[PDB]
Amino acid sequence: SDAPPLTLDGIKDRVLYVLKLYDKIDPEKLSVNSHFMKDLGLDSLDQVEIIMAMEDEFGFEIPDIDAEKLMCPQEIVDYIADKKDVYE
Amino acid sequence: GYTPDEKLRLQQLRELRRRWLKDQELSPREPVLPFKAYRSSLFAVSHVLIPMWFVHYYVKYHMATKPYTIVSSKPRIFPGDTILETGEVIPPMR
Amino acid sequence: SALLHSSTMVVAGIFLLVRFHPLTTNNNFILTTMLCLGALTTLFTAICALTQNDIKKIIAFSTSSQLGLMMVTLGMNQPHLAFLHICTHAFFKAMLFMCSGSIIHSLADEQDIRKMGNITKIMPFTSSCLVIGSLALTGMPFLTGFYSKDLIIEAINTCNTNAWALLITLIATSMTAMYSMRIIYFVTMTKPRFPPLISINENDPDLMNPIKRLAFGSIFAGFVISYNIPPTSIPVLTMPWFLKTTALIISVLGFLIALELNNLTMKLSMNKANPYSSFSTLLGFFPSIIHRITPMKSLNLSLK
Amino acid sequence: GKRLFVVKPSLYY
Amino acid sequence: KMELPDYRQWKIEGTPLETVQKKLAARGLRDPWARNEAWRYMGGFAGNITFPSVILKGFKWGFAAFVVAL
Amino acid sequence: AHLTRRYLWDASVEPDPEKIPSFPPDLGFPERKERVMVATQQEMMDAQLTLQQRDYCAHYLIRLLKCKRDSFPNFLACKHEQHDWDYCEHLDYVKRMKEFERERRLLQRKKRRA
Amino acid sequence: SWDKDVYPEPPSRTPAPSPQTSLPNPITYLTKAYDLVVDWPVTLVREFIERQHAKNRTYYYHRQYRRVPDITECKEGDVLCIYEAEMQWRRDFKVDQEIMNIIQERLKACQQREGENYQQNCAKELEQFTKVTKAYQDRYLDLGAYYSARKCLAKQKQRMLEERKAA
Amino acid sequence: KYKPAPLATLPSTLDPAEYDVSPETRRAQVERLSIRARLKREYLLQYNDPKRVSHIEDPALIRWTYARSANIYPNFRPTPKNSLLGAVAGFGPLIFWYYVFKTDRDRKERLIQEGKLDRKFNISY
Amino acid sequence: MLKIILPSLMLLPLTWLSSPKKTWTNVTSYSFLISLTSLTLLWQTDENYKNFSNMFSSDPLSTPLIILTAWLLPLMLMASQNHLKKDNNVLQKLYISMLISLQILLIMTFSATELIMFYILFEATLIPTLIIITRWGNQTERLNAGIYFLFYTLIGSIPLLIALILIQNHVGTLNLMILSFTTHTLDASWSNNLLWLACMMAFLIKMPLYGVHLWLPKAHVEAPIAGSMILAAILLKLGSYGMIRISIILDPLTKYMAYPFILLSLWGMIMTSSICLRQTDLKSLIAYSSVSHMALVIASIMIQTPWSFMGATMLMIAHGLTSSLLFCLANSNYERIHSRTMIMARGLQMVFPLMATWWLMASLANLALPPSINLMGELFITMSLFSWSNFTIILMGINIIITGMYSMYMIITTQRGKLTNHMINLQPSHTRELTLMALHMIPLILLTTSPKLITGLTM
Amino acid sequence: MTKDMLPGSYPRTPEERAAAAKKYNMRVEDYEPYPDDGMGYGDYPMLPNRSQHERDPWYQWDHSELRMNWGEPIHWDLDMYIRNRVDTSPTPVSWDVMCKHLFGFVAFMVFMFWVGHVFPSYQPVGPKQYPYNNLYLERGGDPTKEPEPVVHYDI
Amino acid sequence: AFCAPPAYLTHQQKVLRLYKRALRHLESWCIHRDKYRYFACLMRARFEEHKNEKDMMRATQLLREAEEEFWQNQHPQPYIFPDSPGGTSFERYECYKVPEWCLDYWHPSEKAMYPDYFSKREQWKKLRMESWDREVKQLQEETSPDGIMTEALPPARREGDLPPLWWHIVTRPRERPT
Amino acid sequence: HIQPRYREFPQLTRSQVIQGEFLSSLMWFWILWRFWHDSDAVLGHFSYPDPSQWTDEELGIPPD
Amino acid sequence: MNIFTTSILLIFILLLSPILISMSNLIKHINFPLYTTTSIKFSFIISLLPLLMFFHNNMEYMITTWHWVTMNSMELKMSFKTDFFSILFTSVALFVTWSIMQFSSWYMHSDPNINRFIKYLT
Repeated sequence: SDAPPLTLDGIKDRVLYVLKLYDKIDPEKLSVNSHFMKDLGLDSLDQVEIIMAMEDEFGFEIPDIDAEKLMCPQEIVDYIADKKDVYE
Repeated sequence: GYTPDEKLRLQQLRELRRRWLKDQELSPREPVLPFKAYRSSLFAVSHVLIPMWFVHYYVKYHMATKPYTIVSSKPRIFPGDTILETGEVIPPMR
Repeated sequence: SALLHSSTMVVAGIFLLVRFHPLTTNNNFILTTMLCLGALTTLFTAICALTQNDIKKIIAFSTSSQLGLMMVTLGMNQPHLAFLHICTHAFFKAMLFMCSGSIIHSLADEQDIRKMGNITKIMPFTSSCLVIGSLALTGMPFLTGFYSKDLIIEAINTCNTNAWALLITLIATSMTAMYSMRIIYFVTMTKPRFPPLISINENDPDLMNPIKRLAFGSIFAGFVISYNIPPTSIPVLTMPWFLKTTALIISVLGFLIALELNNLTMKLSMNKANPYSSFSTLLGFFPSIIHRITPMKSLNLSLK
Repeated sequence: GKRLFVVKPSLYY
Repeated sequence: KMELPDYRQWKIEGTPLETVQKKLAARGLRDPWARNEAWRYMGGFAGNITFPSVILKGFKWGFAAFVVAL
Repeated sequence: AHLTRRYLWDASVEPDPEKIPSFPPDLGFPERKERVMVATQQEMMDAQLTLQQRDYCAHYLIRLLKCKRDSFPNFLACKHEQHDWDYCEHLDYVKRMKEFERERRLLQRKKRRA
Repeated sequence: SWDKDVYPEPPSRTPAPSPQTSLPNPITYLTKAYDLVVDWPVTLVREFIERQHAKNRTYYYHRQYRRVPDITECKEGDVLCIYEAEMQWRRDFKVDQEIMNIIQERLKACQQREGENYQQNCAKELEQFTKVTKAYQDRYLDLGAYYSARKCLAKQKQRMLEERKAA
Repeated sequence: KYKPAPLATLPSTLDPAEYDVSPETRRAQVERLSIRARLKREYLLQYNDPKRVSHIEDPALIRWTYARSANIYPNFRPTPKNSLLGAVAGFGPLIFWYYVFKTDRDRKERLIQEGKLDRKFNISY
Repeated sequence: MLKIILPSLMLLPLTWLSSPKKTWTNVTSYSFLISLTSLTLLWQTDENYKNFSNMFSSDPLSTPLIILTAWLLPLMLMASQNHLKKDNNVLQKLYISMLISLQILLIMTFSATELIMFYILFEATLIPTLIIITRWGNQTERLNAGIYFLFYTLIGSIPLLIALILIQNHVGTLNLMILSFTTHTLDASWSNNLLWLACMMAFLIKMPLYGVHLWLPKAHVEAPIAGSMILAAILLKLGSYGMIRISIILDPLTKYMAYPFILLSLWGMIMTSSICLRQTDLKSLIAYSSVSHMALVIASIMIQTPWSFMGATMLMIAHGLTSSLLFCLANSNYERIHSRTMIMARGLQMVFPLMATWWLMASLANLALPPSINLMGELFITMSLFSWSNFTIILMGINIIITGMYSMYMIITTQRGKLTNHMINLQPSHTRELTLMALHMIPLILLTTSPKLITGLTM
Repeated sequence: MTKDMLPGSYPRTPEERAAAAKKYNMRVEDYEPYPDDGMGYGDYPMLPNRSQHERDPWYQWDHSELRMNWGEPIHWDLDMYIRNRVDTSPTPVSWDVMCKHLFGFVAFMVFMFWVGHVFPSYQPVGPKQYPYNNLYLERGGDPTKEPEPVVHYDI
Repeated sequence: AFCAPPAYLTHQQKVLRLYKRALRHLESWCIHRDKYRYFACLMRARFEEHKNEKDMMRATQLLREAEEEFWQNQHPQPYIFPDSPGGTSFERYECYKVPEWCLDYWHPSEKAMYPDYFSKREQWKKLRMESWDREVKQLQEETSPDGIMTEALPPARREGDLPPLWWHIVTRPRERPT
Repeated sequence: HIQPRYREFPQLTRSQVIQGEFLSSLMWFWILWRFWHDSDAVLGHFSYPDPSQWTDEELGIPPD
Repeated sequence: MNIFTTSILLIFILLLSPILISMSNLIKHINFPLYTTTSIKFSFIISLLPLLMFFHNNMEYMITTWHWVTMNSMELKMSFKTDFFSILFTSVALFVTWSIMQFSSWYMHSDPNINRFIKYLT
């Protein structure tokens, strides 16, 4: 299509760009390798709300069996990259 | 959460998928193979004019020489006209 | 779906009896049967797109309601006027389908109207061609749609149709104005709803030129066909003035009623899942009930 | 924008 | 790469999301994605349109009807 | 209206359109001149008008089609004959409405005499 | 080719154009240009083809069939006379079917050249068509797939016994 | 509520039997996951064996094809309900369309032999 | 006729006296020359039927059947080649010999002056088809299928022998034109009714309609491709040529003995089209499709309209070419996957683009395309049965609904779809198979172009 | 395969019922076969009659259009319940109120069109006048026979 | 999709599944984003009762009540995605998806049309045939002998080896090809 | 080609915006031109003749 | 009369031309979406001629080109009645298919089977 292909650094910058716009996230605390449960201290709703943010951000559907397991920005970047099948 | 036993499999498999897609990138040398409206005028000669020649030869000399196959509807005759074929005039309307 | 299932394939069922004008006329029961059935089709496929959601499905119900209105005039025995509705309908309905496909290829196959908006400031060519196509569908005067559909409503008011067919076809053309207002309100209007990566590509003249050709056809074709074609039926223009401009009256009334209905969802209130919206959104339950109870009985009788 | 290899059956047969 | 905009340019005020957040804070809660969804109401997209401005688009240039056909 | 009246009002004073004219035309009138057709059968047959269009006002329809054929391709300049033919179809419609209202007043005369 | 006794077409009675408008009609200009571009090489190709046909011109003859005694004159059991009468009846059945095709072509051509007002000048062609369909329904209706001279004779004897009983 | 149907079934999330479950039902779900894991590991081993060049011989698809083709007459028992319903479904519409065809053709033959039905333009019968 | 019969008989030393490397190319090239010399029967410049000798006659209804026999022989010998790439030389030459002998006696059965010669070479088909089916069949039930085929056809054909010898000792010579022309009407007698049932029951079994339709799907899913093509494409319709040629004796009794066979035909074609909606085996689906398309011409020759006979003969050659192409496609899918279930092999258009086009053309001639001979024959049969009775068109309308549903069900099942990716052994389509379906379909396209040859006996 | 792994008979004993469960790779306690009505089903396991639309879409399947697994028991009506054919997916609104809504709409519209046929909604106008004895020369008739004289007068 | 479903959905998994179906059928209903964010924080004003419920019978009863409320007030046409099942483009690009066994059946003219890629695919096939004999031995020793076996496959425990069952994951065609 | 922007307006071209603006301007020019040249959409004929005010002598008087 | 016949069979021949090209090996060599929209553009330019002469003179034609096959009394003559319905719908359909081919040449750019797509549409 006319949409450009998505780089890994662009996907990481997009995921961090939505993740710093949440209200209960400190952007200086937020790194790419931080766990939602024990390193930023979020609840059970907020992980699936990050999943809805990726739903209306990237225009595709993440299943809930993967979305329960996803817990940190690095493998949400790697899961979105492995679902859209990008070479880097 | 994510267990590290699944995380090691997914990390090695995602590295292998990145390697497979970078291998499925093509090389620059890899596929090896062995005016204004001039083509419009060439299409108007070579696909409009010569099939009009063929279908017009068909219509005038294999079709209209056989009977009851190009039958016109009768064209409309009005009060005031003169038909050229027998020279008569229509009387005018009241 | 734009050449096939909007313009040329679906009007063939009209075109069979427009070809068969001299056999339809001397039978009076089949005229009332085709009039009632096209009127019921016009109500059902104008009440289906009242809350429908996929954009090609909304314009599919638009062409099904226009096809039912051609069957209304065919059973009213003006089949030349039904064919005038075909040759005027095809231009704006293929324009609305092509504009929906331009939004689909610019927003990466996003077909629901609840995640697309602000198209009159994002894509102005596609929105201008969408408002001339939807406005010719609605029936603003001296477009391509008026030179059929106004004479259609005059023949509807002046011939010996059923009173329920009168009420149901005027209500369905008011609903045609309502679903045209649904496309304009939920596509061209309001604050935007697309996914945030905005890749917009309509600067290709391969896209720009055929929508211009269908727009010039939709601005200059209904007048040229209704003026070049000789008088092939009887048009009667002596009707009362409350019955003469009633197509424009119910078109602006449907626009204002759908404006005052659709502006309530901008306000902060509670949405009600009533069975009227279940009937409108869930396609009137005919594919659910027929497409499960006919293959279950058919294949169960086939097996057992 | 480097071209990706399209995968395709054998059209020679 | 793509030059992303900075997150500091999406504030809450000047939007209908500000009205939603202040009514929702009068209720006694807060909206977590109100700074995120403010790009649909803040920036170039700020300002709702009207039915003259979509259907009567180009009417000020379409009022060039000429009586000079003599 | 008439359609408003005949449902849930009296149908004896209000005419049904399939039996029109129900009365013979001799009552009420001393004589009636026939509508003399300006266009004759031979000119109408050679002009080849459709049997739906062969009304009592085809005299201007033949002139419309003659002016359209002799003014092709300036089809915009053939609106005056369309206006005259629509005026003659309006006169045929006012004769049809006149026989409708004369039928309903004659049924009023019938119910006043009965 | 075309012969007016079996295919009677009335001649064309198209009116003179006489255009009142000052704007010339594009159909006559484009058909003069169409004639001068297309029709003159096509008629030169046809003149070359007719020149070569007149150079290597030959004749072919229409096949004529002598009439044998029919099945009313032939004898049952005599198989050869029955076969000769059966093939005579099959040749007459084929020419009866193409005679019905001739009247059908005449009806279609008369309806198309009369147009929407077809009844006044198609009454004679419809009378000729209803006479030949009454004759064909008296002749070869409900004969079966294996139609024969014997079965057509049985149908004709059934109708003549019906007319003898009625008279 | 939402009434169930044989053609519009109850979903398992709205099903009342998903909310009052027992440890024997949970053990049944664990054994169903175990037998699906055994069949999936056997299928995936036969999928990713590179020594395999042929297809996957599906034993349950062979079982379903054999049951729909060549098990029905070995598993016939003649019951009166099957005999009566098969006799109705194999005989009944033949007598019904016999009555329809014979009534319509008796009507057509009677109207032809009396002359009321006219074949006006009927040349190819 | 003997220039078609006797070099086909001389194809036997071409099989048995050549090298085993060259049997297939010599027999296929000379059998295509047999079809080229069997195009000579179309020289009818008159309605006098061609009678070359007192042994053999040419009929206008029998001549597209006779070109379909001589054209069906190289289409079988193409399709047996990779079927027999592993068998040895004397079994390969025995298969070619049985196919050639089946062609010889089918040519000789279609050229029959006399109806007892027709019966001799009508029951002479029952040996080599059984040799093909019950030796080279690939499943267990081929013994049961051969017993079913042999005994359905023999318990039909024994009272055909009884009624033929009774008719012969009643009236004299069983020559077809002699007994066409010198014959008399039959009286309404119950012995003549049993004579009707006796002489019709063989063809009523050979064309499958209900009661007696069940030997065809067993002897199509247990057949090879050459046995399945012969049993679906000309040898089933050998009895239809017999059902055409018997009825001229006994035409006064058919107008009241016709009704149970038209009834069983029409409800059998609705129920077999309904059978094909839920079928696992693709060859069984094309087999019950052949049962429905034969129940149509059972109704069409049980009525004696001439319009019916043209729609009958058009349905004969259209059904033969269409069902032969569909069974060849089923053999191609069986060759790829070594099974015949439609469910286990889906999405084949992703790897076979032009085999999807031949699948589309075969099943979209099974679904009756309008310029094709399938809707030409079915529309003329619809015309004749509406002349028979005005209430019969809803039954055949229900049949055409379910024949569209099973044809596009077979397309959407085995061609479109997700592409099942567990098959490495989907090797690409052979030049043999692509030209085999090309030499199936291009005669149907040329037969669509010129339908004057296929008009049958009666106009 | 062999005769043991191929289907046959009906499970009359629980040990052959367990043997048929390990034939069909299903659980022993879940093995409910079809009832022995002589219909030719036999030892085939009765699954619940849910179509393949109702299974999990996002889980990766062995047979992807079927949404089935390898060695999972295929339903007897799987060709009935395939994704091209009839869905038994749960509707948003229930079946009886759905059928009442659709048949009420159909019956109310048929009765309202009967009401519109009863009152035929005529404009206040007479019939369309046709000249020359109401076009009996042009409708199709004998010109030697005199037509029936109908006369349309002025008012 | 890439992970595996369990034997049973837990109470937290069913509650988060109800939260996902609620927050997509909302924005199927409340179309504008102001109404979506106000009704989504009203859905947070509805989750706050379920936070510290301790019986779990009353939590499953509240789960049944919220699920009955969801099925009563659900959208008749829900919000669907182009990549989701039941969607606009669910497996639309299956014309591309022809797998890597079909490149073995190419002609040598088409194989010489792509020189380096088929040599690298020969390297990948050599990696397959030198990895499979240790991959299939790994599963038979990491397979537990007890009666419970999970769906998730083990990783590469041995250093220098590939993970077991890797080819069908690593050679799927791309979801957005072109 | 476009350089597709993030969360902002695309740089809309003058060809697209004057193309759509002149197309809608030509549509309202056509509407106002035809509405000025013939207003028969609202007018039709002069008036419909209402039968209530018809004089009985030109209607034809019923006798007595 | 002569031009009025050969314009409508020139419409049919120009529609048969992209199918006739697509059988041969030219389909890997020419720009087939641009070729098909040029063919349907010239077919509409040809189709405006019977539109204009039917607008002038109002003549309805019955064109039996190929006498296909004759059965009993029924002939099946291949025939092309062109009138108020057929001439106007062929012109409107050719104009709208010129629009559809020019739209589809941009919209189906990602699909590599656009030759088979446009052959199916033709």
